[PDB]
Amino acid sequence: KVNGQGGRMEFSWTLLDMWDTINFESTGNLIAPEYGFKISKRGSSGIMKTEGTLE
Amino acid sequence: GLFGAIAGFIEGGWQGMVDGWYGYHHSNDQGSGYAADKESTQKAFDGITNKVNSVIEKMNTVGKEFSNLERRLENLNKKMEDGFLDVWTYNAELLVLMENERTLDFHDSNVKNLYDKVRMQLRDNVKELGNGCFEFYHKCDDECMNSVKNGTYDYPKYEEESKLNRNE
Ligand SMILES: *[C@@H]1O[C@H](CO)[C@@H](O)[C@H](O)[C@H]1NC(C)=O
Ligand SMILES: *[C@@H]1O[C@H](CO)[C@@H](O)[C@H](O)[C@H]1NC(C)=O
Repeated sequence: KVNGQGGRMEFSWTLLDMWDTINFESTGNLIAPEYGFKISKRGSSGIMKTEGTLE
Repeated sequence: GLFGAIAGFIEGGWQGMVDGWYGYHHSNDQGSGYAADKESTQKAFDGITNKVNSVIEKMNTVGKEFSNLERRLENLNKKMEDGFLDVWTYNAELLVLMENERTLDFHDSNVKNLYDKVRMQLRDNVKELGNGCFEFYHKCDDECMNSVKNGTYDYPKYEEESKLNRNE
């Protein structure tokens, strides 16, 4: 048990192309996207590990 | 060091010369003083500026995460970054030491060349004391002193006058 639960949710992702069509089919146990993330800006950046906050 | 002038035959520095890295001191009946040789100073400065610049320009050129199944890859990453780090730190520390050495010797050489210039100009019209000073065998006034300084000194003019005095 974690969070009370012995059940699990296994998540996968993908990058959908321009004009590409993605297709879902399930007889059960699908946890499905309502939304999806367009990339509105691209460029040099990263992820900084810190316990701090912005000033 | 190398050219044997700074901390050389010329035994110490002049706190009294504030206008330059290298220069003259003179005394005569007209007066006495320190004078920087502004040309040589500025030129050396330009050289040093070039040096440090070239050090900056040549040197002027994110993390990632990994799973627990990705131990070799992760380590490969680390060894790479660390490798490049070690290489650049080495290059910097080294470059700094060596160029420092070169720089001090460059200054020494500059002094030596200046002294030489004055000596080879004055010839036997003076005694060469070996402390960096020359004592004149003829009377040298401010015009003559400046002529020495500005590189124009006239040997034949003071020649036989110096001769007689050097002899008697
Ligand atoms: C998706 O819709 C657009 C409408 O602008 C169409 O031009 C495109 O061909 C469609 N893609 C597919 C794979 O059906
Ligand atoms: C150098 O200095 C002397 C003495 O002041 C002066 O008479 C002469 O014009 C100068 N010559 C040059 C070429 O700088």
